[PDB]
Amino acid sequence: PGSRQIQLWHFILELLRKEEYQGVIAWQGDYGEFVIKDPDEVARLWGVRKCKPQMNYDKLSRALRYYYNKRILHKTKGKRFTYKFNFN
DNA sequence: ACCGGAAGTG
DNA sequence: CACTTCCGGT
Repeated sequence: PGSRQIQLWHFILELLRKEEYQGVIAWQGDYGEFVIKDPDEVARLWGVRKCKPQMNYDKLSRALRYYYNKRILHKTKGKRFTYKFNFN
């Protein structure tokens, strides 16, 4: 059709614009910054969505680190599980 | 917890 | 490609 596979940063935003996932992941601090409150839950869902049952935060976080070079994401240093989108 | 290299997947 | 898997560092 024109369908690519579901990107992880698509999937993070999908969750982050839904109040029914605030317990798991939410916006915090500055503009574009977010926090994972339940790292193991996020990964489980990202495993469910990609039919990859052995997914976990170690593997998911690697995925996120590959976004640093690509200028989609980066880390907020000091704050745990706190990344921030590159909207500039 | 967080990093990044390296090989593997489809 | 866009991750997944694995794992040796700080």
